Parts: sequence; structure tokens; C-alpha cells
Amino acid sequence: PLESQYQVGPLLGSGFGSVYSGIRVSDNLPVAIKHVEKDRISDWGELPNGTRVPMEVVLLKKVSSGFSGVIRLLDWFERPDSFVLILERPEPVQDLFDFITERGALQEELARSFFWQVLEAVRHCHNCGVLHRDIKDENILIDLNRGELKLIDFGSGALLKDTVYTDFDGTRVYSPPEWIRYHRYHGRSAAVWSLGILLYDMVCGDIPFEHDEEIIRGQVFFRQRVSSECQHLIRWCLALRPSDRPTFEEIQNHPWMQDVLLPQETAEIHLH
Ligand SMILES: O=C1c2c(O)ccc(O)c2C(=O)c2c(NCCOCCO)ccc(NCCOCCO)c21
Repeated sequence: PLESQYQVGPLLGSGFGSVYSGIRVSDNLPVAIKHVEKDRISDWGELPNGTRVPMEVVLLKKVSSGFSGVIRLLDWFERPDSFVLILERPEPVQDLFDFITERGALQEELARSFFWQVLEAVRHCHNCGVLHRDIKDENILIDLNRGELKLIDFGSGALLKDTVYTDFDGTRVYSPPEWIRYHRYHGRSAAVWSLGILLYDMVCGDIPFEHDEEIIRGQVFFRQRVSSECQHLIRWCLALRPSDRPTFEEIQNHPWMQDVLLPQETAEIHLH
């Protein structure tokens, strides 16, 4: 019933598998259709009702309930050598990496709005028991009309727990120093680090650290003009000691995070 209920369109991307544009024939709902080969899945779990699935599906199902800044799983399918996921697809949309590539460093007011919606989405995941572990500009989509951000690739994710993680499959340049040095981290505080990398990316147009030695050394240089407030939040998230990082709450009460724009106003001003 998969080949019948969706009409396939162009390839959107690959790297996590291959994702195509698609339409639900049922009712013209735009969708993204994502194929993952069994052979390349390292990491499996089980749905409450109990079959053996890719962790990504466990995670997506735990966070796709209700609204939020996560692209929702609408349906999934097993095939003999692959799994296939059907996801929301906002229309039109651009990923943040390509947005930043095209437009360079974001004005603060726009970064503040975007970063805020990222925090709301990640709180939402942490709440649903899910840790993303690969937060970064290419895992974030922009619905250009509504100004709403949406998180996407759960393939390196995990169940959130309070004990140490000794595996990491995400992106190195976004990984915290404790992972580089000890091969251990905790979820929240690792995620905060990656948030601080992301915020630097948004306001400087590029990631701050490229090599292991710079991650570990953790000194941040600004190549672009950034308010003292923005710089201080960033250095805070990128503190070397995990316990010196802010919690989500403290990131959202920081002075740089005041007077955020709603998504709609953000798009009027900045995206049309
Ligand atoms: O993974 C999605 C995606 C998804 O996983 C679930 C729903 C979606 O709507 C998408 C998605 O729209 C998507 C991409 N969309 C076109 C936006 O172009 C990038 C901006 O220049 C462009 C790329 C993309 N995925 C991978 C990003 O990098 C791939 C490099 O070729 C996606």
C-alpha cells in the first residue's frame, strides 16, 4: 500500500538515507519520503506495541504527538531491505545551512527568533524523553512563509537518560570537549554545547571550531560584529566544564533572549 498511497517526486537530499518529495494521494498533503537501508541502521529499539524498528521511528513517534518544532512522522513502512518514513513537509522550506550559506551571518533579531524556536523544540524533545544528539544548521528547516523552524534528523538520537553516554554518532565539530577528551558526556549539557555552536554559526556565518584541539581549548573568536550580550551567552554555552553551562531555562532567561519575535512577524520582516 505504500506505492499507491503516495506519489513520489524529486529527490530532496541524501547522505541518513534518501529523502524525496511526495504527495499523499489520499488528500494532496505534501510529505517527505525517506528511505533507510536496513544494512546501514546501527541502532534499533521497539515500539510500545512491540516490533523491532529503527531507533529513529521510536524517537519520532515519541515526539510527533501534538504540535511543536519537530517534523512529524505521519506513517512508516517496512520493506525487505529498507524502512520508509513518511514525514510532514512544509512548503516552501529551506534548511538553515543553505539559508546561512546564501545570506551570511544573520542579524541578531533574526538569530534570536530562530534560536528561541530551536530551544522550544529541543525542550519539547527532552520532555518527550528524546535526545536528538545532532542539533546543527542542516538539521533545521525553515518554513519560509510562517517563519517556523522544524528539527529533522533523529537518526543519531537516543532516549534521554540521566547517566553518561559513551557512544556518539553525530557531528564532530558540534561535539563537546568531554566527548573529544574522555569519550563520555551527559545529554543536556552536551546538547547545550551544540546549541552554543549553533548560535555562533547563526551570528557569525560559520562554526567556531574546526579541529579537535580548538574544541578542547574552547576559546571563541568572533570574526563578525556581535553584541556583548550575544557573545556572553555563547561563551556560556560553550563552557569547557559541562556543569558551568546554562540549563535551557537559564538560556531562555538570558538578557540576549528577551523580546523575541513571534514566527509570523519574523517572516514578514526577514523572510518576505
Ligand atoms: O531531510 C529533508 C527533509 C526531511 O528530512 C523531512 C521533511 C522535509 O521537508 C525535508 C526537506 O524539505 C529537506 C530539504 N528541503 C529542501 C530545502 O532545501 C534546502 C535549502 O536550500 C533539503 C534537504 C533535506 N535533507 C538533508 C540536508 O542535506 C542534504 C545535502 O544534500 C531535507
